[PDB]
Amino acid sequence: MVLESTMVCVDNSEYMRNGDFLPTRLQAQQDAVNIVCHSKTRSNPENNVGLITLANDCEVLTTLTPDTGRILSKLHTVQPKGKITFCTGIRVAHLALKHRQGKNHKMRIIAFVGSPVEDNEKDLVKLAKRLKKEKVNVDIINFGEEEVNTEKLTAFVNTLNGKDGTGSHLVTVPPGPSLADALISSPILAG
Amino acid sequence: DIPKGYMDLMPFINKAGCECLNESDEHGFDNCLRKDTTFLESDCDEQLLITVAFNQPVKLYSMKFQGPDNGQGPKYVKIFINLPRSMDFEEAERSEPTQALELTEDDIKEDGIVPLRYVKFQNVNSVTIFVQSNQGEEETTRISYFTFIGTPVQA
Amino acid sequence: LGLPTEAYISVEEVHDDGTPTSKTFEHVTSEIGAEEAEEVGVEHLLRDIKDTTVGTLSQRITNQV
Amino acid sequence: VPGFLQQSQNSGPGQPAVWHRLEELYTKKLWHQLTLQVLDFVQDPCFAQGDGLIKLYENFISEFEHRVNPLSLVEIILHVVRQMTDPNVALTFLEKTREKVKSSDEAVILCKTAIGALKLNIGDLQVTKETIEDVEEMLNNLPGVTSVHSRFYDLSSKYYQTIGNHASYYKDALRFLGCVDIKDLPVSEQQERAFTLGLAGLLGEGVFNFGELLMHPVLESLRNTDRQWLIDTLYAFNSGNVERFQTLKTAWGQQPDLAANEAQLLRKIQLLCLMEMTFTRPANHRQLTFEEIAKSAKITVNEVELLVMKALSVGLVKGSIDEVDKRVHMTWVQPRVLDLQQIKGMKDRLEFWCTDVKSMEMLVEHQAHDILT
Repeated sequence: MVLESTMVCVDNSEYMRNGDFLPTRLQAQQDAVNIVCHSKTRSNPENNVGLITLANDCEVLTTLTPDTGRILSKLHTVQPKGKITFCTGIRVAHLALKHRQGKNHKMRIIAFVGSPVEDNEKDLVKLAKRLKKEKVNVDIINFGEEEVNTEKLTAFVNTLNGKDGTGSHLVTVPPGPSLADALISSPILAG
Repeated sequence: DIPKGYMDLMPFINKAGCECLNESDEHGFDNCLRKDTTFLESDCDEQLLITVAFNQPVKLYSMKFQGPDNGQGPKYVKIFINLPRSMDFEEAERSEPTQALELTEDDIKEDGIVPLRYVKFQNVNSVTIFVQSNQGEEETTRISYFTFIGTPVQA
Repeated sequence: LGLPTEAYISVEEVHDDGTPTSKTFEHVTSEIGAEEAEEVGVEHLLRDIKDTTVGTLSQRITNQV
Repeated sequence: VPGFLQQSQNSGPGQPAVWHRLEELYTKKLWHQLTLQVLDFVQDPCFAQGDGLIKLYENFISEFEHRVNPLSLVEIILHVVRQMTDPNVALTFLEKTREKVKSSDEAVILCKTAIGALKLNIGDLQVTKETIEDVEEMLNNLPGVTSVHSRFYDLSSKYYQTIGNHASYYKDALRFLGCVDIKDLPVSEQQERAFTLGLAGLLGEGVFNFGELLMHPVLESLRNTDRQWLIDTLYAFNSGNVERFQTLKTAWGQQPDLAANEAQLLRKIQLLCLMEMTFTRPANHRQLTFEEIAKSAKITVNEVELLVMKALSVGLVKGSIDEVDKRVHMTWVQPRVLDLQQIKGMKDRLEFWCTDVKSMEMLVEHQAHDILT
């Protein structure tokens, strides 16, 4: 219904090395990106999807492509053997969106954070201000570690959602039943 | 209006390339595009960045960049052309424009047509306008009507 | 004077025998050379007052300078 | 499984907090934080003699993870093996662990070097050397790990109770000190490491000048307090000065490893003295008479032939000897560290060179201005 290019941000840090979800936290985020990409593509057949990792560097394994299968395959063989670096990841994703094919696509990224973001609140707020400056609908989802929706993420979203901003919904996942329906009830209805 | 031998470039505008940054959701990009009292307003600060692409390459002569009389009309505009990638405000401030423009007050009125350096706009594919400041130095800027006067290169 | 291009290749060594880790691009000798049917294009775009492949004395002294 | 932890929540320093953290981490199925916590736990000041229950616990952790990086697991295994202290069962444990984790990571390398380190104490050669060879031969495309190379240091450096590992040992110990970029080692341990590095450098047959040893922070930073005789020895050696009385002072300063090789040391320093000569005359007078070597190296003029003989043979210098006039022509290719004042002097020499070149380019241009056009 809405033209959009989404840069999903998968996590493969060492803090994804968790069993909070039954098989593996990484596997839970894997089918999370699978279902979210399926929903975005079937919602609008000309939408764009791309893949960004966040472990120790921000690889851009898959860029904006309407195809889903290739991003799904690249999602596998991810090997969560790193440490997250959130700020650089969102920077890379934002400029990747800046390189989007169609300019009518509303900018939006999907970010899967499963580790406590080690940063300073000042850089988070300045980055949120910059992202709001470019009219980008970042979407952040907290996974893994128990400090779910940290004050860092809260400030980041709120500054980015300054007075009903883009809709950077700070959804929370339970440490236990992180089932797909719990991963789609809030976002598909509203990010 | 418009000088003899030219035309309004509205039908040549490709909606797939149009993209405006820092716009309030209530005041859409089409408001400045359309010739109505409806206006485009920036949401974050006075700076704005609007990129318009065309179906076919076109040559520009003059622009009608007009807003309201409350001082929130633009005053300093950097025009870039044929941008291969979306434009960033930091670079747009840093980058040297194809043409810098100090919009005097008379430009903002309804009869305000701003001539452009026709030499540098002979192969325009997409034109990006970086509004750096407004007349009244408000926290936001309004654009009542924006368009382009020129002729197609007849691709 | 002499900088048409510079080639580097990454190597796998920390920094030296007894130093911390790094990446340390290594310089490689670079030349400029053309095959046939490409030398002809270069020659044709050239042929200003330049060239004179036969090295006369004046050009040789210029080369010394 | 949590029942074993609960019934064993005692028997540990500060047991309530740490063991309850273990309980909550296990019951939440948290793994990486649990791995870090158990690593810190086995790294606590204690003996952790509850070896059986901790090996059972890591068995459960390693069986349920099936994804946790083998690095943390194998570090835990190394700590527990150092705790249990018995050779054959430890060997079997390491084989079981390496079979458990067969990822291309530095896990098999870590287990192999642990095996070799434990097998240095018994059967120094017939099992350990080939393990070293295997480790070095398939140690590729992981330079930045900087821990597995530290353990390769452990293997090769602890392999130094031989004759050949006197220059090779020095090289590999230096490779270690480079590999472990941050010091983060106790002052006494670094003191011992610098001591054995100095001993290896002095006794290394293939080590002649080899600066960056004195410039290495690990040595100069913490040898200035005690056993300064070794520092003075290194200064004299890399400075070429024979320094007879002080060099003897250190020769009986540390009777082991120095009395039994003093002659070699003398040989070495004599050769180093020769370097100083070819380094103290900047080609203005490359011809040096045998009297200069005899007086400086405190040797009889009959042995200067043999001294220069050895120096040329080993590849240090590339001169020749005119015995009839008692001189030696010197074109040597052994450089050294350059003593920032010396760097300034060499920069001044380069200034002279560049100003000559510039002046004469100006001359040629002015003269040929007619034909340069």
